[PDB]
Amino acid sequence: AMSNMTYNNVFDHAYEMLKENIRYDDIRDTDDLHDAIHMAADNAVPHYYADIFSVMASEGIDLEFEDSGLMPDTKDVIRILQARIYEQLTIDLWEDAEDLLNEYLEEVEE
Amino acid sequence: AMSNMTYNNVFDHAYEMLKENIRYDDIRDTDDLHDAIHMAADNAVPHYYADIFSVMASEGIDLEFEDSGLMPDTKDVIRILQARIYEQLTIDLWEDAEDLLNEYLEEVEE
Amino acid sequence: NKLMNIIELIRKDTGINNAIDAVEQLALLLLVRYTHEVASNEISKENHIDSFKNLFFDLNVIDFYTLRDKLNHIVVNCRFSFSRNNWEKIENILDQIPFRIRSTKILDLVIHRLEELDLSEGIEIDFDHLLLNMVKDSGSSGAYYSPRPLIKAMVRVLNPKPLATVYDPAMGTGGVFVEAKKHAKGGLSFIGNDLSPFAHLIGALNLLLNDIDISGVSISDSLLDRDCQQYDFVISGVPFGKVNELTKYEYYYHGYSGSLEAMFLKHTMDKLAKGGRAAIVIPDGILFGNASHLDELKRQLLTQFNLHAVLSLPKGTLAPYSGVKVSVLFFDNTVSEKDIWFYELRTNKPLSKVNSITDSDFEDFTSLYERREVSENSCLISKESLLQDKTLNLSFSLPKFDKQEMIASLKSEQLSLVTSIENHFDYMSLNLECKYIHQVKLKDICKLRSGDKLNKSEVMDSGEFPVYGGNGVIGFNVEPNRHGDSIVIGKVGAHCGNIHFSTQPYWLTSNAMSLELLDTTKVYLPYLAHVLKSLELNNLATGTAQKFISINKLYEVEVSLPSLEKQREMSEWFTSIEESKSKIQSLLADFSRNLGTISTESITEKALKG
Amino acid sequence: NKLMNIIELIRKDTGINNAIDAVEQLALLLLVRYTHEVASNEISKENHIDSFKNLFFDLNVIDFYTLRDKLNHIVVNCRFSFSRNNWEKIENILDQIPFRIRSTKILDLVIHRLEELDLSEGIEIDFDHLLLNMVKDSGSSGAYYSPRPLIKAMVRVLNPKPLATVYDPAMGTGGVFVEAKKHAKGGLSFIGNDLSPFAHLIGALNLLLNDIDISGVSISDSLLDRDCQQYDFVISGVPFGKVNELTKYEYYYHGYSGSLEAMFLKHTMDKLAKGGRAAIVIPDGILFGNASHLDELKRQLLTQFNLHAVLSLPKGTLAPYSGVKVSVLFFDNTVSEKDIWFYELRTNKPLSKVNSITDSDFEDFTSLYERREVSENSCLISKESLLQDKTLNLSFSLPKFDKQEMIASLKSEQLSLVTSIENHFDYMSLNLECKYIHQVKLKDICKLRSGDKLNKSEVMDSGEFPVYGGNGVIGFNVEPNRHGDSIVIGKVGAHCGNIHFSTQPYWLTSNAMSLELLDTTKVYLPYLAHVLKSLELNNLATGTAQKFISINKLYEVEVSLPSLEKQREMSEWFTSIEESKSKIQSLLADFSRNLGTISTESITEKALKG
Ligand SMILES: Nc1ncnc2c1ncn2[C@@H]1O[C@H](CSCC[C@H](N)C(=O)O)[C@@H](O)[C@H]1O
Ligand SMILES: Nc1ncnc2c1ncn2[C@@H]1O[C@H](CSCC[C@H](N)C(=O)O)[C@@H](O)[C@H]1O
Repeated sequence: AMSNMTYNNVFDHAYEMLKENIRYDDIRDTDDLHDAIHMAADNAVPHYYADIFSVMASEGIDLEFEDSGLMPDTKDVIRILQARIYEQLTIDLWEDAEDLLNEYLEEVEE
Repeated sequence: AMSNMTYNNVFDHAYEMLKENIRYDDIRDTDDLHDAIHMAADNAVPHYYADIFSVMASEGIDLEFEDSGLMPDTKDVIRILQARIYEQLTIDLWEDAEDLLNEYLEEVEE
Repeated sequence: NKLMNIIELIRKDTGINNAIDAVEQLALLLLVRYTHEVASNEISKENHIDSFKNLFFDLNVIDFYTLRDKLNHIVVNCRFSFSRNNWEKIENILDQIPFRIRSTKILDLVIHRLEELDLSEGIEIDFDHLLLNMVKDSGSSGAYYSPRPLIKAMVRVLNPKPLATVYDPAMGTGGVFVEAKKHAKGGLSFIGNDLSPFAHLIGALNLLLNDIDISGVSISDSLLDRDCQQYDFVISGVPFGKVNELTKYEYYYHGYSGSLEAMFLKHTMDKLAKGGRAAIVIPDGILFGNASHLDELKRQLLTQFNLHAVLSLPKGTLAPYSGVKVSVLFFDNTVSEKDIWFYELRTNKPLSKVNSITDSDFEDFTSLYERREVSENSCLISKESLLQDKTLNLSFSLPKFDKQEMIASLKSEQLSLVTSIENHFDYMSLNLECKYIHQVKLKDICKLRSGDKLNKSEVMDSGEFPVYGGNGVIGFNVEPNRHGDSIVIGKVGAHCGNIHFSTQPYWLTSNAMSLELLDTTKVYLPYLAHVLKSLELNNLATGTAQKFISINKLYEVEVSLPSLEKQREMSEWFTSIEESKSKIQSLLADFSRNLGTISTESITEKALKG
Repeated sequence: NKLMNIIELIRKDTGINNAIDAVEQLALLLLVRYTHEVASNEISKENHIDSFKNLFFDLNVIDFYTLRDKLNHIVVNCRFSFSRNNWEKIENILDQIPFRIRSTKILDLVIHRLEELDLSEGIEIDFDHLLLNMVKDSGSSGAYYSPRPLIKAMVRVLNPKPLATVYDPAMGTGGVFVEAKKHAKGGLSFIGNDLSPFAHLIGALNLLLNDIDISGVSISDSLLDRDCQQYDFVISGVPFGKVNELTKYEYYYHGYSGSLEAMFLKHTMDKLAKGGRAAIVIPDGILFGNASHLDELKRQLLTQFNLHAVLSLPKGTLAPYSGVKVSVLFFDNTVSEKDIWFYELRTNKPLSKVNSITDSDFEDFTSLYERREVSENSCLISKESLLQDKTLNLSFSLPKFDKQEMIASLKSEQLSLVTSIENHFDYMSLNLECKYIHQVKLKDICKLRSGDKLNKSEVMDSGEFPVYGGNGVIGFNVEPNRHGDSIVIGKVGAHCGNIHFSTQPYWLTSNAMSLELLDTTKVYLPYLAHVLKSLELNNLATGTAQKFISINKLYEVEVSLPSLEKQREMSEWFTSIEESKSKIQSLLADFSRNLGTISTESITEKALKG
């Protein structure tokens, strides 16, 4: 128990920040989303030991990285896990972000 | 969620194995408990990724080792955590084991 | 023992070949006495019909010719109801083996020594002592004789059933039949053959002394089949190949070079009955792989007959007659579906000259003959494995390390250690001058655009097409994203800012960004790759849980570059010093751990005996 | 300009000291004409009372003596209602400065040149051009003269309030009062003093030409106080120390070695009023730390007066007169609770000989005088820091790297690299023979008992008492568990089986087990420690999530050991080769990364200009 925070709790925190980031900053260029999704993901990542394990124990994530180069190459599991939850947040936000930006611009279409 | 297994679930599994190990094998020598508590602790340690994190997220354990030499010196967090839960099981069983053996021998006293 | 005095009595008149002529004359007289002494109790008894005794040798002076006629006369009176029915065999030996003694003084003493011998359980074990003492003294006499401890062990592992017909293509002295009878003491239809008349005399006489029927023994050429039939058991110690007069004589045995041990191997295979086991002692020279004409022989033998066991006999078990290394095959016909057992015999000291082979050394082989897995000196080998090889070699061996050579090779690593670092040292001190013509910004020189994220669809180990991620090369997708062969930089990883140069098209992951120059007239990509590597782009990145480089922040990076003529000259200097750094440190890491294992295992060398 | 022709007219009769005697004679005649030309319009006007003009020099021939009497007569008629009340000062200069021209031809031409000069806004800027052209031509004339650009900048940063009394202990030419009047042009009670009569003549004359009252100017010794009082402003360019005739003359100034720049520093401190700011130009030779007798001066100055700013002036700002490096202090009395600002002035080229100091170089210092933090050429230093040091040094400096010396030291590391590995190579090839006397078991030689678990009560960084855990030494508890100085082995860790030898008592954790020998007559503990290290005890351990060594399984371990005489000889060989392994690999790791940083930073050297 200890922490009720889960990955989908963290993801909704990162997803709604992207809803706020996209609308306030326009970011019509699709390459500006990379700087945008990172700010929502980086800020949503927890830093406490109870929050990291409770998120890691919940559904939606593994210890397996999609990219091996993103592994921190360190002996601290805390850093490896917070880099791990971040890696999933970026690729989980990615599929919903492009659609989120596509239907956001209701000002040039009807 | 995923796994309902906690540390105190794992500890009770390791504690009751020591109750069984102590009674069946006599082990009157206090240095035979070291080989005894290890068998209860080693067998109680989980090996699945969902069970390890769910135990790590529960109460009773940290990522901090009591002995630094017991750190596996590896980049795999799975091995570090299963060595971590084991390290706590040995020192958590230790205080209750000596008493458990003391009141076990009701055959030479009344 | 008693027979040795007879050999010493036979002296002057022959007086040239004491080795075998004395043994030949003794066996000639001993066989004549055997028939006479056997005929005495067969029908003569006493007085009912009386027979003159031992008077044929000195009939009339010496007349060995008249002895042959009186010996026939004795048998004529006997034929009134072995030896007697097939008297032609015993009568033929008198024709083939001639008498040579011509001294009455010498002949008088031996014949009186002959009548003293008691043939009831006495002459048997004194004849083999004579036979054994002959081959050690004559050497060449070992051609017709094989070690009794070898024969005793061979016949024991054979275990002949009472309902069997043991056959020897070269009966020699008949030691196999003697051991076969002794092995089954607590009958077998023995068959034999031989070419040399002396061995036929010695073999027939020795079989009679052990009370063994000599009805199957004959004198003929075994390689020449004439017309023959298989037998239940075939055990022999075959000889060694020669074609002195037999060069063109064995025409129908085509393919062979006149090898006796090989032609007899073909003979034993033809003369082995269905379900019949066998054991043939052969030299190692004919079971090797280079024996081209014999590879067909080993091929059919391994294909048909069940060759399941071979025993390695040390060089040279076969007496002073030959120092060659020999071995005994065990092909039992039937089906060949079984792996080959192998035993390797070892003795306390080299043999042959003196202290030869003993029956104590065969004790392990007899007990473990049917137990396949045995430690130390025996093993099991596969049939199809050596049949599948290029050449079929039957010379099997046993399948069953820190030295001072390690420092010798470790000194060579130190030779290569200084070889390159001194070259690396002085190649770094060149200091080639250069002046920068431009001082541009990354904003207005190249195009920086990151790729999209791939869903881990393909990540092949090998491929003609690569994929670049946040750091390093991971993945081999078949679809390119950036057709240009340009520069890529990591963006989102903890090792972001890594500069990787691509010489071929690829696909760009969302974890990296592609740099493609706007005008090729200003910058040489490898020079820009090194100068971007020199800027340490990881300081540009910001973040808490992860480090991230923004595309806008990379545009604002200033880079000073010289002329294209100089950029290639500097890039070639920059790339060479970099390769030496990676290689020298890599060899240092190998050399660092190799010195650790060399130093530890050398310590364990003197602290542990094993 | 016009005055230079007068200097050229003064020629032959003096005719030895064209440098200063000509300037001295000109200023003597120029001052006499000033009084005469001022007296003409003061009371003479025209005809009401008429005054003879320019007739005293050639009165009667030449009679400079008679000129003094007629000059007095002119002033007597003027006194019927500066210069006139204190006429004794102007009359004293005539006594001190004598006339030397004795040629009527030469005197006739200069006096007619004198009357041509118009004193209305004309003679002023031609006199300083004469003064400036004199010190560059004479050098020694710079003793009484300081650079006008220096004075202009000093008085600007002073910013004298209208209600102030500027004082100069060495008024010299009076350039400070001229710049103070010019600075406040869009009065100040000027006070001055000087010893040399020539500078008193030049200073008083130059102050009159700029229409500045000379009532405070005098001729006396400033170091000799007599009786004096403080003033609001004290600005001066003090001279350099000498005691030619003044060796025993300045007795009451005890402690000093006769240093003018130091004694005047004591004078300016005594003559600075409460709340009064000051600026004194001093050479750098007297603000160093080795000035022992002056350390008391700097100590009281830094303790009382607010020395808050020092300006570094390049060597040698002070003209061809002296090439020494000078600096200007800024102690404003009041309270000393403020850190010292520091400006370092730099010019385009060395000065003094030609192209001397300019007022353009001081532009930065004037603007940033009250802005403490300024880039490049200025900084701020602490007061208590240098006061706390051993010696008080006021020579401040600015507080604001890959070379080919790295390979030079990297070659030395390679020198040490082969130095030890070749020694390590040949020390491993000794192969000292040894024979094992015993072949015992760990069961019957030592006592293996593990310790209990400590609750992390004490884990001090340092201590006289150690604690051994599963691997390595962690903890420094004050209570021992095993008093014996024996061998410990790891048990439960992943690095279990590690052999650690203890030379002193300790406490044993539950993660390790203690080995204590039963009989000291058989084994040498360091030899057993190496032979237990050689056995690789990690194979003995079993477990899944963790590796664990059982106490019973360690008892069953066999170890062969030799004699005690040999065990110590082997242990010393074993320990030495082990230490070299750890050291050489450690230096390899340092050398491996050091070559990487040397190779990279050398690449960045030629790819980046900065
Ligand atoms: N063409 C041939 N046919 C048969 N035997 C031959 C032969 N050429 C040589 N040999 C025989 O091979 C024998 C040597 S082997 C003797 C071993 C004997 N079987 C024993 O039990 O001790 C000699 O008898 C020799 O004459
Ligand atoms: N005992 C003393 N008392 C006063 N002044 C002295 C002295 N000894 C030397 N000096 C003077 O120090 C002066 C050199 S400093 C001249 C600088 C002058 N204040 C200016 O504004 O340009 C000379 O006047 C010299 O005579």
